Amino acid sequence: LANELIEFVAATVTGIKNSPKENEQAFIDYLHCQYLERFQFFLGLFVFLFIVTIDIAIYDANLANSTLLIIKQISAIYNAGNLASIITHGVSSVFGQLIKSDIDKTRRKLDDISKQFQQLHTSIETPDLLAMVPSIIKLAVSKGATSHDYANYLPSNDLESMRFLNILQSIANKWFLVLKQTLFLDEVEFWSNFYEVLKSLIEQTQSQEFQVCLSVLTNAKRFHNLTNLLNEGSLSDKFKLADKYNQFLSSIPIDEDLQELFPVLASSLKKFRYSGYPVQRFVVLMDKISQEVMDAILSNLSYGSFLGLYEKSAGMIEEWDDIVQDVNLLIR
Amino acid sequence: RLANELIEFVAATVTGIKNSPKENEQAFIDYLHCQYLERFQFFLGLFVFLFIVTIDIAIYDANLANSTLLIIQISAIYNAGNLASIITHGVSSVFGQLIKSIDKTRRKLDDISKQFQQLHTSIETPDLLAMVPSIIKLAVSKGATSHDYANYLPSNDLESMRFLNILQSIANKWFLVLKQTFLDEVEFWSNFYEVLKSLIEQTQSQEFQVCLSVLTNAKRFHNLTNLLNEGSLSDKFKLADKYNQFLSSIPIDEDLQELFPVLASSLKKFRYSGYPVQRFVVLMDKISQEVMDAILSNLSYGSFLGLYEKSAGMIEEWDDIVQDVNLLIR
Repeated sequence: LANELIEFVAATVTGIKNSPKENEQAFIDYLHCQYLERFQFFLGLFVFLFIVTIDIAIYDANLANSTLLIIKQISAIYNAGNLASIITHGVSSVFGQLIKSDIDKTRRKLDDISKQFQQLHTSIETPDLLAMVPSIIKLAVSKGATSHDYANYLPSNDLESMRFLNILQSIANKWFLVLKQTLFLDEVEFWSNFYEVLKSLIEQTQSQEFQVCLSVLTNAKRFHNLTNLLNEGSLSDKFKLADKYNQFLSSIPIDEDLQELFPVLASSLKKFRYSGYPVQRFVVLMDKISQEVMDAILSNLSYGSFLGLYEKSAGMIEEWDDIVQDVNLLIR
Repeated sequence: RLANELIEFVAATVTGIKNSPKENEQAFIDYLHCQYLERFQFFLGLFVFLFIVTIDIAIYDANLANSTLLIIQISAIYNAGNLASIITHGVSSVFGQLIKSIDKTRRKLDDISKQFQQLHTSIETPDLLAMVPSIIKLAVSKGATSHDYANYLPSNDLESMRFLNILQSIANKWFLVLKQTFLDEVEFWSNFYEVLKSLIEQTQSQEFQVCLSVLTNAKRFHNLTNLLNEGSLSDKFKLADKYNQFLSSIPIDEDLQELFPVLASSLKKFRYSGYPVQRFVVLMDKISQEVMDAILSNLSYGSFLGLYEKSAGMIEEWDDIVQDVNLLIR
């Protein structure tokens, strides 16, 4: 099968099937599958994109500049999240199918699929933190006195190959820039992780890394301005300040109508809180919060006296809707 | 709305032709289905729609006895094991995407493989157990033996009427479906054996042998002799479990001697009076590939050349074992 797939990939690169004018880009996809069937005839899991991609490099460029066709017993994307959701949909369909005809192990498997969905949801929150350890001589220097302090080699620099110094410096600068660029409750946790990474970033800022060594080299002729690294430090300070800004959160609380009112007052205080740069993102968060609060109304919702209590709950819900109106007024 | 559109699409498909029939292959028919979707889109101008047409937001049973579902922005898939395998392949592709560029993400990838594993167990282990007339019968079973005896159950017979009828009907329905229903295969056969033992428990005085006797006691014809024939069939099923119970006694991994022992065990398995008529052959084929894999696991300089020669002698022995397979196949 591997060899056939390779032959098919070769044919796709060399000889894309000449295409009947069917419009119907889904139709074109199926046509692609037909071309693959032709590849099978010629021989007698691989993937594509939409003027089109063939695959089992430039993918980022393609994302920068749409329907993906995965086979093998088929697929159609129309990027994990989609895959996870599709898997979940398939599982849901299987669960619906079970009603007729199927045991406790199968229920265990169904529970496991929901667990997998839950795990996939956690995955959407994404943090990686990078600890930068450049050089063996740098490590020896770290074991020795601080680089602000003389290195205490009687000659502290070797002229022949700083090229490595530059290479280690440029890469670090690039990685830090990318980290800077990259920078719900999950979102807050992720922002916290970002803060911790910045703190790692602040540890990176420090000398032992021999960022001071780098500064001393910057005293050294090559790439001295180092403004983009230095401007990058300023930007990292700004990011830490934003994490300080992101870090503040009014509590949203698991389950008291008075308590709900207190929560609303706290939310109003949060709406009041000092400005930090909000893109629509703050509005989207505001919207998600309102939806969650309705969810809280649902949690609260979760006999004539009972009917009266329900009516009282409805009056509260009206007040909550009014408070949401407050949210809209603040949003203005 | 979306559901209404899906329903309309299904209605048109039920009365909508795939208009032109040229160069018909399954993928082509799926293309035509995509075109039909085009028609649905034109007509409109998460859900799932199997296609036949049905939705989710007897024909299938006939199909199970004797093709594609397009989710809803479509995820057009084309069978729990198959689904799980597809999911596993998707998970592997997602992990493969990773090279793009943490430990949490690896945890998530491990979790997907765990899900594939769980899904495989789900494919392996479906099994369905028991029925109980308990409100009046269970108390009677507690009070008196499965014999008329004291007969410590209401002397009046209402002829069930419906109760007896329902009891018999439920017993008949249960009988019909359960009976009809690699290592995984062995585990499944074991589950089948246990289900047959459940059937034997169903057979007993603890079971409504007494209910059956009562049905007999009055005009009893809701459980046919098929019921008695069903007991014969259950004996046959126990015999099959005896058959389905079968020990390969063959193990994946001195090594050469172990392989010789495995070949001897395979020869012992080849000794056979019962086996799946084509399933045993498929298992034989799967085993031969797994044995090559085991050879790879064993495997995957003059001493090295000697080891290669020893491997070649083994390969000859494996070819001989394959020849022995052919004789048994005759």
